[PDB]
Amino acid sequence: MFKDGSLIPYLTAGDPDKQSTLNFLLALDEYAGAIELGIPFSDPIADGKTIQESHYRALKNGFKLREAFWIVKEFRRHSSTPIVLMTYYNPIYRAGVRNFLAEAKASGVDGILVVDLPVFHAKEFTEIAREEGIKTVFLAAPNTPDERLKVIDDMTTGFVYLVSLYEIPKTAYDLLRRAKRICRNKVAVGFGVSKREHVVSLLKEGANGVVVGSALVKIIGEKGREATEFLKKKVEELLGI
Repeated sequence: MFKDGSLIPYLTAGDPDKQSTLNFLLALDEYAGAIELGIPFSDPIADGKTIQESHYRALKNGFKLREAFWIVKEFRRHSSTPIVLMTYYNPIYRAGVRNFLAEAKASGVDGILVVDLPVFHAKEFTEIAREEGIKTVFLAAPNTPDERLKVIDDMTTGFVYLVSLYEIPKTAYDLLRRAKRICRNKVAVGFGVSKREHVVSLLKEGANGVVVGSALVKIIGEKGREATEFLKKKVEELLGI
């Protein structure tokens, strides 16, 4: 759902606050092919340390679920860049899948990624997502077998997101190689990129898109509301401008 060779920033909603998040998005938009906006959760057990700490900051500063929809709505007033909402199942489940997907679509969200979606709910979920007009994004880690990658690809309408278990490990490159051999959908990778050579290498190996999350959120946790300029400089470095 994004142009080939795209850089895809990931940011946690409400880190440090909802207004700063919006400011960050508007500043990175000109370099982004797509954007992943993460919804804070008290137990981000599938994320690395840097991202977990961002969820904690956002929640500590008093983030509210609906504020995520506010961010996207406001962003939609200035841009059409594809937005993928990333979230754990508890929030959506506790609010009602249909209700959630509907309001998400209403706000301007294009796709959704449910990190810990129970496998025996995937079918139902994909059904409703389609009905509500929301594209699905599913993730695959290095221990995902070829057979499962195929199933995931068949249920995916947005893109397949490849992530690392927790510079770039050979196991991550292996996952990408295998994925490009199986998936008809475009693939984006979130392998913990931090330098220009990472982006060059991953694109050369077939990644349609490269997500940049921890490298950006680390700056935010350090500069807070004043991270804007440093975020642009980091993306610029990764783009090799």
